[PDB]
Amino acid sequence: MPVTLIKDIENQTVLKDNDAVFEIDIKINYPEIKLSWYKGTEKLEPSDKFEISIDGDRHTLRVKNCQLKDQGNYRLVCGPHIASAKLTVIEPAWERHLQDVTLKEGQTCTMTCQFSVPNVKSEWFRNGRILKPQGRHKTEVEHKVHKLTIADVRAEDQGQYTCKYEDLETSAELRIEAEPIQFTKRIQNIVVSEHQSATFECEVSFDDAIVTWYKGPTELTESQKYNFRNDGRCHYMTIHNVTPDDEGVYSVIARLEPRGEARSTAELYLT
Repeated sequence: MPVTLIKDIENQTVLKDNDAVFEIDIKINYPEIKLSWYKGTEKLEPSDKFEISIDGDRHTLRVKNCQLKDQGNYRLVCGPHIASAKLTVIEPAWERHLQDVTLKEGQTCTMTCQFSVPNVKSEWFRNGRILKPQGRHKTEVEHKVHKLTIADVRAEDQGQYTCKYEDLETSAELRIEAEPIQFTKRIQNIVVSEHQSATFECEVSFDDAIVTWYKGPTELTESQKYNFRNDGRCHYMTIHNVTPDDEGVYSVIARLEPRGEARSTAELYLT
């Protein structure tokens, strides 16, 4: 037989800017027979892009600095034997991007993105500053998936989270919804005798809430008539010298950023 084939070429998948190597081991039994490499119609010749070499039965086509535009079929003819093989080139890139996530405080945050090359080393950033995997924050790479985990999220974790490989970034925002403020003890109706003082009292679920008190639609301010006291979660309004004009519906609105606000209503009566 004119030739004796031992291995043939195989498909090549390489990362962009790397070399690809197609090699065939073939014993040529008659000197006039030569192996030739082709890309489509062109017989390839040694150049800055293509290195062609021979070692005994081993013939090598090296494609230098592979680009996505180099992808396609590479083939050879060696007497009666012909063979073709495919070059695939992968550009490193973020295949699916970081997305915004919104969570309730206390939840576990999981943010993931997917790179085109598995097992690469990446760095995470919070608000532009590099993130170290400490304590509550953990970062991992699982094949192509890059994942940031933050346990027991609090409002202070809200911000920009970025994953970076070399100069390729993907980024998104983590937003945290704080537990809303509530009244743990609503104001309740009060009865006093005329000219006595009357003290409404309430309690909210968090300290240092800002309270505003009302009679009907009217905001009340500190005076000889209305005294206000706030102590941790408790809030009080005392109405001095209660007379019939002081009777009716009163309300309090408690506010604590970023936990919204809450409202409680009660009525004041004379005996």
